[PDB]
Amino acid sequence: FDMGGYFIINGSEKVLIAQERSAGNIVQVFKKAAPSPISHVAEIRSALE
Amino acid sequence: YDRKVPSPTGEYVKEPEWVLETDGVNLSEVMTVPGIDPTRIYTNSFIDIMEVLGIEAGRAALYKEVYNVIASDGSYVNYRHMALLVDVMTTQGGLTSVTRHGFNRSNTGALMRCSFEETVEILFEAGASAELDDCRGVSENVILGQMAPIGTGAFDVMID
Amino acid sequence: ASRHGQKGTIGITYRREDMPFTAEGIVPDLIINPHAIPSRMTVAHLIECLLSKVAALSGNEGDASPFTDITVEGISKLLREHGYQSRGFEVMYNGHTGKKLMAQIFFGPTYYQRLRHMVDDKIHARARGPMQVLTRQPVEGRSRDGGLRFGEMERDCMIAHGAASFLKERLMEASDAFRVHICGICGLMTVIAKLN
Amino acid sequence: MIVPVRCFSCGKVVGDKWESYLNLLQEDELDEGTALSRLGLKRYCCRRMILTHVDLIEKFLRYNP
Amino acid sequence: SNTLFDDIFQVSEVDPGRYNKVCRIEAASTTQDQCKLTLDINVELFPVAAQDSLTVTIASSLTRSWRPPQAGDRSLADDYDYVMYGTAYKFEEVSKDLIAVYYSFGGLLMRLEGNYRNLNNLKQENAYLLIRR
Amino acid sequence: SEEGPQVKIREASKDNVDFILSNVDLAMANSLRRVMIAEIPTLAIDSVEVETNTTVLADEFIAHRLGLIPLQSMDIEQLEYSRDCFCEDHCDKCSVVLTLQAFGESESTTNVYSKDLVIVSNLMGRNIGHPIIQDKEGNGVLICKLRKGQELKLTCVAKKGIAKEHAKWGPAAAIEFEYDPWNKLKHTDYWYEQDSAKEWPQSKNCEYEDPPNEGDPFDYKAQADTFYMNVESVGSIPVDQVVVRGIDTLQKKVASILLALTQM
Amino acid sequence: RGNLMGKRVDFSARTVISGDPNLELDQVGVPKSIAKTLTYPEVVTPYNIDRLTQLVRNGPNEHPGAKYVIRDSGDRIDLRYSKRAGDIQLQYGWKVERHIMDNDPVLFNRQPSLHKMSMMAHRVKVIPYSTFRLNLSVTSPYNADFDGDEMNLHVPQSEETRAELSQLCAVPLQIVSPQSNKPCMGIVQDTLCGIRKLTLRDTFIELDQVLNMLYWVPDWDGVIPTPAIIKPKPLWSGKQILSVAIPNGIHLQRFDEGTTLLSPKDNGMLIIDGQIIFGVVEKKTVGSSNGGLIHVVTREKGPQVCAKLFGNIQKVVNFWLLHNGFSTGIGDTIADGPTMREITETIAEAKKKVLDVTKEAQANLLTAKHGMTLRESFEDNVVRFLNEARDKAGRLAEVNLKDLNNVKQMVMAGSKGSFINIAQMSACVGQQSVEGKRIAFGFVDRTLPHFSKDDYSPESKGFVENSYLRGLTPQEFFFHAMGGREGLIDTAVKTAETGYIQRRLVKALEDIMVHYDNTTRNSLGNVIQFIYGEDGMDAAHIEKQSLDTIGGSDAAFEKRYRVDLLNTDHTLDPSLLESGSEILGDLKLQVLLDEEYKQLVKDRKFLREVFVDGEANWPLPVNIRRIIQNAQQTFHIDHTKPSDLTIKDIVLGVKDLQENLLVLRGKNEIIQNAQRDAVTLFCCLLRSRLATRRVLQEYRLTKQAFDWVLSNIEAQFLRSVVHPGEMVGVLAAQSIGEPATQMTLKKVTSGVPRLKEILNVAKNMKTPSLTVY
Amino acid sequence: MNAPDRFELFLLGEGESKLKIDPDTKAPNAVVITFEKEDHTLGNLIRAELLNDRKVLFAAYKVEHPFFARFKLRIQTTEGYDPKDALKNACNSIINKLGALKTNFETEWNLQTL
Amino acid sequence: FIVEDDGHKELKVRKGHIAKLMATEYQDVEEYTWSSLLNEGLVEYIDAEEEESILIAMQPEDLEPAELDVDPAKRIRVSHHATTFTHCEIHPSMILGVAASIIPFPDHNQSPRNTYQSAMGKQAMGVFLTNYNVRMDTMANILYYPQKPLGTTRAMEYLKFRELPAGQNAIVAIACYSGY
Amino acid sequence: TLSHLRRTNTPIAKPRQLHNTHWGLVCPAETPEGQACGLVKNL
RNA sequence: UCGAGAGGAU
Ligand SMILES: [Mg+2]
Ligand SMILES: [Zn+2]
Ligand SMILES: [Zn+2]
Ligand SMILES: [Zn+2]
Repeated sequence: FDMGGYFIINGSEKVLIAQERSAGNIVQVFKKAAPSPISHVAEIRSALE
Repeated sequence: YDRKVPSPTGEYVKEPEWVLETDGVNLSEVMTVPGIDPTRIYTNSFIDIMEVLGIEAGRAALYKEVYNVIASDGSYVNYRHMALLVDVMTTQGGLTSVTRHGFNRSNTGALMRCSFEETVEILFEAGASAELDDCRGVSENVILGQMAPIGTGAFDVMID
Repeated sequence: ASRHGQKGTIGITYRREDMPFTAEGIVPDLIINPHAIPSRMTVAHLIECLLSKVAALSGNEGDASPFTDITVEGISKLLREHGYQSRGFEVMYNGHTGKKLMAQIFFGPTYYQRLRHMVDDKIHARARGPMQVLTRQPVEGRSRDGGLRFGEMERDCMIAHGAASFLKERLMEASDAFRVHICGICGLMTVIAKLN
Repeated sequence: MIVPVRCFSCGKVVGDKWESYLNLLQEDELDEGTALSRLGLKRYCCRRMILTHVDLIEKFLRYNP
Repeated sequence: SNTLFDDIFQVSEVDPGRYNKVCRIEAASTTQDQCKLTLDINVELFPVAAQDSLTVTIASSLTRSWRPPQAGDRSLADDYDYVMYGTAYKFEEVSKDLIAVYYSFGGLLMRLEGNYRNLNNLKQENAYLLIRR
Repeated sequence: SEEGPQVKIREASKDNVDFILSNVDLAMANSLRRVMIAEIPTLAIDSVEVETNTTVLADEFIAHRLGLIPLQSMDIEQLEYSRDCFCEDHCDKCSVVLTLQAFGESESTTNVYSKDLVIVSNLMGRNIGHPIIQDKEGNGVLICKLRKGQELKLTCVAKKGIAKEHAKWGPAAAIEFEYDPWNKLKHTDYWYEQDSAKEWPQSKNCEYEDPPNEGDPFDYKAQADTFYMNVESVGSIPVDQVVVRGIDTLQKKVASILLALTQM
Repeated sequence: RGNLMGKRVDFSARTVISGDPNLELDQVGVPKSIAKTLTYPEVVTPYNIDRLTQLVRNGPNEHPGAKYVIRDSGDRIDLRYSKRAGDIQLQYGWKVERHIMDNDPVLFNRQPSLHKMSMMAHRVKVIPYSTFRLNLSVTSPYNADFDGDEMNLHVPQSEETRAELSQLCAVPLQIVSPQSNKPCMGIVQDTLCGIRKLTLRDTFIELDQVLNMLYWVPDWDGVIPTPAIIKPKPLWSGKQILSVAIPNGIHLQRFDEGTTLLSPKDNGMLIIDGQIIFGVVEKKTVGSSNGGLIHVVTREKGPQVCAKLFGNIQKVVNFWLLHNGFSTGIGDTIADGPTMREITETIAEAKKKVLDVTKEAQANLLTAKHGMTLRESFEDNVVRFLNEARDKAGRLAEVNLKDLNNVKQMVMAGSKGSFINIAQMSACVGQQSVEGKRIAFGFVDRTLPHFSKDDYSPESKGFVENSYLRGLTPQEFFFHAMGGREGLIDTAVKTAETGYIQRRLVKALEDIMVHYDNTTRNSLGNVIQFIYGEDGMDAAHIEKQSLDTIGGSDAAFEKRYRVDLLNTDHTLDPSLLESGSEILGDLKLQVLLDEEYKQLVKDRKFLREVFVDGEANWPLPVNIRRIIQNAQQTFHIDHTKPSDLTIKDIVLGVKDLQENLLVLRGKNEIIQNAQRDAVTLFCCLLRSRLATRRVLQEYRLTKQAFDWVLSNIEAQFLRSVVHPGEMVGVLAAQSIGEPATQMTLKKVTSGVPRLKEILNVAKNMKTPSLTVY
Repeated sequence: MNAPDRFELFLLGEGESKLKIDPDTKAPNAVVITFEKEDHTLGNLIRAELLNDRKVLFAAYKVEHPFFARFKLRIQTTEGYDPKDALKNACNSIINKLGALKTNFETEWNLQTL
Repeated sequence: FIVEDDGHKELKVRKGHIAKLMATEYQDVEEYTWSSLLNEGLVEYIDAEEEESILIAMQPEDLEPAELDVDPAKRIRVSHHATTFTHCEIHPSMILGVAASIIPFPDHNQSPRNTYQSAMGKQAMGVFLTNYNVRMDTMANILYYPQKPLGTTRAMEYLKFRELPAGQNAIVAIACYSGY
Repeated sequence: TLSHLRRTNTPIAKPRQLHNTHWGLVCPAETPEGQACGLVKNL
């Protein structure tokens, strides 16, 4: 009934936890605040796959 | 707004009155307008009332806005508790805030002041400005581990 | 606790005689209180007690799957086939007296979970125990025979009471009263400690 | 993990009916409701001892030490 | 230390006020037209149908513990099938030459309205009520 | 026949006894089932010394199981409490030693039934210490299971005790108890949605009482004198002597009050 | 703030809590191992040496015993292992650290410590088991539950320290709270559920149960009360037996919805001299409320009688409820077959009222309301339309809940229940809300991928038609889960902000205490208030009572107060006063009544200037209403005999009394003016009730009784005065931080966001407005 | 851990008596009997049988704490009637019913055939 | 699931494919597994971005055409008012976690209560593994006599909760009794 | 043990609230309380 | 001793 999916370091079984992040390489439009010199931004997070 | 108001017979009866409600605030140009009562107009911005109608008009405007917070949740607190808090903010002449760059910039000792926030930075300036502490504060005697002037400690006890 | 956020510690252990009984001699393993039902709105707890009760008598499994077309009225048709009240009530008798209880009792099996919080694993008491090295204060945690914090959040409460001598006791005689000597000219503890 | 000797709620000895109960379903091709009624278990306090029991001892035997 | 009030009443209305073993009774004095009463009764012991006629009495006796009857030697002062013990909480006047007396027989409430009980029904704690068939 | 409570047995067996307890007070019926369940003395295992345990189960798991095994307790009055007797730890006048040995010498799964319990101490000629077998196959109670290569060696000491101290000394399982199945006494207020009569099942004991007439008023000042009971027994004591020793244990419990009143 | 303002301390303890009905209020359950661990240094005297020598001989391993013994040298003696642990001669002056024993003063804590009433003293009652036991009624000043909560305990080590717990920090003293000027402890959940079922008029008890109920009251006199019914079966009402708990000298009057003096609904409460006259006991009578039983008894008889009263109500009603029994089934949620028909009809007719509005909006026939957009008017309408379906269908169910319904009975007694929970469990749970609006279009133009795009219907926006009984659909399950996440966020967000708010308030006002001149000050000496609370009275001994000078017609005010000796028609009738006929005319006495009447007229103008709304019900330090009822019963006054008071006795007597009510005691006029300014509203109450017409006609007092009322009012006043030394700002902080902690749930900033704006004075506010008259 | 040894429900401890009798204060003929190591099994049968005796004014028991096994009994009798004698006849009135029950059941059981 | 035209909009998976799926479950000869469902084009892998453009069905009976008396006790399910389907949900209970699928009747509950249990079902006691006797780990608590619950989720079988439970079917009477 | 291996973390404009997009992939109910509610989710 | 995670409480 053990399911696996864990490493065994120093006898203490460890689980790599999932890590949420925004997707890279997408164009997103972000309305800036009213006390701001710039009004709109188009952000693209650029990193190689 | 419904409102009870005295009848000529003397018993209170409800006289309905039309009351405008706005989205913005400028007292200096709104109360000086024909067709309104400039003696009873109200904002929920006590900071505007303090600079326009005098400080002591802001004190009652401060307390009423605290009351509407409590009574919206249905609760009830006695008058003296909030009115103590309002008077402490109001006594200094402006609107002393209950925050780290508010009341805590007073002359109320140093060990009392160092116990709230910006702890080490206050002792630095007191080491420069050579402050002397009265040690009548509660937190001065708590830090020094003495019987503070707290009820029981307000008076000395001696024999006949 | 149960499977519906219904927690609760054990208030008392009663024996079988002191426990109320029904006309079949059945006795509740566990007694909860009806006021924890309407505040948190755990109706599934109430249907689980019903669906388990029909499952025990019929010998068939209980389908508690979400988004089923199983109804309370459909379950309560089955429990009336097995000679009980449709909504789970049972005439129960007091154990101390034997008089029939004036309110008929909601009775049935319900899956309960024994959580990992045990009292003797949390029992902690201390007087004049170990001291921390740096601050001469009591050490942390019950695992080291430590002392409870008389925090500043609690110091305000004793201030409001006006108990001043208790405040000096809780901060000196307990936890790190220390004597030191200072000079009358320079107000600092520079002076060589000379006692005997 | 193994058959309780007595029912928790009433104390009837249910620790003997286990070997019979399993063979009632298999050798007689019965259902569980008629199996518990045959074994003298009639109160539902008794019935949830045998019906809800997961005999985990059979998995414990397979460990050779 | 004797009988204070006696009359004969015909019940007008019996009202179970969301209750199972208590009804709100409504009656007026026969042979009179300026006296009526409203009383709470236990219907479980004494069933009071509507338009029945019931002799009603109020005493002052017949402090210390209530011992059980223990025998027939302790002789009851009731040739009735129903009795109660209560307390007068207020007396009000409907008008001049008129009066109304309020009793609470352990939550069971009675209202007695009339004129001529002026020689009795004082403010003291002790009060009874006797009701015949 | 004797003046007082009257009993009419409707049904009886080795394990179940169904009777009507006519013309008794309420507190006598309730103090009966309270003293039936708990205060009857009965023998079961109270000490276990384990020699070898190669089983998967922990010893105190098995030590808990051995306590609940029903042992014969007919001539239990001839046995004495260990706290009463003068022996060092235990003796034959107070305690009954048991012995269990089992080894897995079979490729198949080897069970450890209760009938494999064997007795070491001297019985002194009484019906004491024999584990009850009601199994149709005769194998008593499944204590543990063994694979090949596993053994279990322990010594059980059966002492005399009262079910208040621990439920292992339980003579009876569950006692049926009903009075006034029509609720002519109005001792409870029925919960209902539309109709109290159609939402609640009639008891079987409803047949043995007069059905009330709703035109008749409430029969007040009647009290509960007739009771309906059914006693199961585990098997350590026969059913007839569960209630009789229950009556005697209660009557002896009343008697110790009398002797205490005289001594003062 | 982690090692000096608060430090870890020895002589402390910690475990779980559990509730014990057969414990007293101020008693605390302490396990033996805790008492075996905790000590108290006790010096040997001639009085205690016979006990202490036995305690040392008893030993530390089993209690009552001692763990250490201290000689005059100061070298400690370990009793756990020493030769002379059984051979001790206790010379005088030696210190023996004994165990904690029964009836010792110790602190009782609960974190978070939001209250002065969250750290109260307790009497030790050593119990065998491992949990701290505490009374039912002490939950609310700690916010205690028994779902695995834990509580601390501290032990004093000196006699002054022991005195401060018993005489300042005790449970009975903190029953009435300066916060909310009301009691904080009341009857909870089982007594409260039982005391209504006990007090029903159908509820009658036989003799056998009654005698057990009588002996359950500890301080009982031994007198069986004469039964309510005696002829067919001697039967007692629940009101009969419950009234034995209430002490003699207690009067209580309360009126609500259908309250005549016959009370056909059994509502309201009338209590006279420790007997209840009619009513149903419930939360408004016995809960920790303003003007309740706990408020009366703590004022009238003292704290210790009311603390003993807390157990005595519990021990009776729990005994009744134990033998009566109570449960909750799922049939307590089932409504009628026909009721479910009209409820889903009520949903349907409101479902079509959205479709008619939506089709009206789709053809641009919508009229834009002023100030708001065309879309916002559509959202405001449909949310309001569907809540009216949810509120009506729930109120359709509460109509159908029968009197035996156990969910209804908790709502009826106020133990644990509400209407909305009935609406969600039986009728319709309603519509879920995220960020103040309906379920947003997280997916493009739809809420879930199972709907077509641009669906502004109720189903595709968050409305949950089915109830918790009927069962939520898959789409409804997610939206209900979606709104629930905001609540668990909102519950977790506010408590960190509230805990910051309370700490900011305490450290702002920590130096605030009443000094020895009733002037609120700080360490520097800067005066904040000249009279604390602007009248100089502790908030504890303060009750709400109406000043009926304010209300009523001038003519109706006249008839109740105008006495014209010169007139024959408006004069004290000689039935009222022995001197009634000799007083008529008498020009020297009508000038006193006219002086009285001119001040009561001036008083009515004064309060009407301040109390513009006209609500006279305002809290004032002395309950005169309860004082007059005492004089009506202590002196057995009839309403027929004339008074012994001439008019000169009343009018000169009241005017002399106001000089004797004291707040400040200075010998200069500006203090005496402040003293006159301090009591001014109370005298306006005092003269209104001690008026010459009202004294002689409305409650016909005598000269002997009248002089006692003047002695009562003066003494109760001087009791109800702030004690110099009370740190009031720390109390003022916690009295607002704790109700802030219970703040949780037509767009304005309200509650904790608004409170965060007020304290941390906001340059830009999120919703400013002008209220224009 | 902290729980007492389970035989204290029915074994008298060190220096404990079974019945301790004390007269009631502010009551003419009343007494308080502290039954030790007993519970509702015994006390209700005493109290319900005292109520059958027509010379008893008051008879009731209470358990001060479900932790411990003890109960207090209070009896009130007519003048010249020690309630101990009212207690003694009541307990003796119980056993006559119990002994009659024992022989009535044994008679009816041996009549039955299984 | 995958829906296309036929003769109308209907699911691709039929009862013939279902019987061969349960034929594989009997054998525990041309085995049929989940990959065979995926490679026969009857099931698609749809993520959050791609499900923006699809119309899913809650139940496979929404596809059946419509044309009265009904049981009043059941839930009120709205007629879907949609026709152009592309997919269908496998089962709506498959939105739940491993811990939330333990809970009986979560659709008949308040959603904070479903969350509150899911945090402390992890701290219930039971048998975590059959080799508790073999393993020597830092801390372990095992229930004596664990019982499978009388009320089981349909998704309990794939979580093996019946095969490795964590509690006992206690006989629970809700009762105001002695106030403890 | 089964519910640890499907646990997520979000190291930190309304993230903690349940999104419509979470349908089918993340459990709506299973999450901790207090410290990081909605940041730590289960699949 | 410092830093990290995990729950328990409101
Ligand atoms: Mg809690
Ligand atoms: Zn120096
Ligand atoms: Zn059973
Ligand atoms: Zn022996």
